[PDB]
Amino acid sequence: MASRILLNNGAKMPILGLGTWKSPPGQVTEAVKVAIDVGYRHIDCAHVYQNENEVGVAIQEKLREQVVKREELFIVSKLWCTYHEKGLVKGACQKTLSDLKLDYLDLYLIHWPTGFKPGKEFFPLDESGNVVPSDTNILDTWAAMEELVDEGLVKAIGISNFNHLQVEMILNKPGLKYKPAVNQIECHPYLTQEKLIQYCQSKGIVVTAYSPLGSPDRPWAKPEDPSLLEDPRIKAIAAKHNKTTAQVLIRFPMQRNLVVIPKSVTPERIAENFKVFDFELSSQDMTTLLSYNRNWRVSALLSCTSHKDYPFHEEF
Ligand SMILES: NC(=O)c1ccc[n+]([C@@H]2O[C@H](COP(=O)([O-])OP(=O)(O)OC[C@H]3O[C@@H](n4cnc5c(N)ncnc54)[C@H](OP(=O)(O)O)[C@@H]3O)[C@@H](O)[C@H]2O)c1
Repeated sequence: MASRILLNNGAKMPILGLGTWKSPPGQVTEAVKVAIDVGYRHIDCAHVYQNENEVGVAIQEKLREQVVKREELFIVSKLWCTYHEKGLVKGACQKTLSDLKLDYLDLYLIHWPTGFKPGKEFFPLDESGNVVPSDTNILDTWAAMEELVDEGLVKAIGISNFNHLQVEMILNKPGLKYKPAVNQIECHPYLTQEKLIQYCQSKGIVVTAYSPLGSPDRPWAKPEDPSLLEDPRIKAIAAKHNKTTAQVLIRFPMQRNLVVIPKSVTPERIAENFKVFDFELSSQDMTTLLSYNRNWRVSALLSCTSHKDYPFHEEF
């Protein structure tokens, strides 16, 4: 198991990163410091997580302590939906760079394919509860992202929550300058993503698996929802390998040549989640975990099902 994967920009990306969505501002600085101490070299961030300043403080402390050099870190962030207008993309990136206290990002993603009306509200809604769209499209927003690479603000650009038709639109864009490096998508045993992974990997696009533990802290969880960490079938596979259910869920995508970004703010779990290079799931284990697929998404952007660019009407 190589600890990094080669991107189509020539850079290497660590296959394990720390997620930061729902990491409260007062706890994320310690989380990132512990992660870097433990050995994490990849942090997944976003403007919309409202904690990038605190992530920046942690990275800076570790650079000053000389625990790591900047070139050893792989820092990812994402353009929020209210900044898809071509003229707003650079300013949004630079706000992220300022909060993170960085000269550049290793990777900058279009967070969702759906552009929203600009403003301070992250989700500008109509009276029916549906998001108010912006007059934007995927290709124009991509062109603006490419300019960030040209000016050296980011080393790579990619996408998140794009379906294969949306990826294909970018790959076929007239005058394309940079292919997406990464498509970051929800992926775990209940949403195995076989067709989209096959597609992306066939095009040389690296897939990052988000919510690998099933996002048990998501604010909208309902009692009827299935729970990966509580699934006795996955607990049994963990028992067999003398590992935790979380460790099995992290190793699973690694063996599919995916990058994976489990989130924690608990120091003990941050350390536990990194101890996944000392075992291997069997061929049968992988087939078994894949068989648990039930097309179940924790992250379905339900306020946007009538948006022109809603990604999840398509099969994949
Ligand atoms: N591109 C996108 O649209 C998108 C969408 C969703 C997520 N993401 C990214 O992917 C990351 C991961 O997804 P996620 O945050 O939804 O959820 P996740 O990583 O699947 O699960 C996080 C939850 O699991 C708990 N946990 C972590 N390690 C554990 C362990 N070893 N044992 C027991 N519980 C454990 C955490 O608790 P504590 O933190 O309290 O320890 C938290 O409640 C995000 O943080 C974000 O960076 C991106």
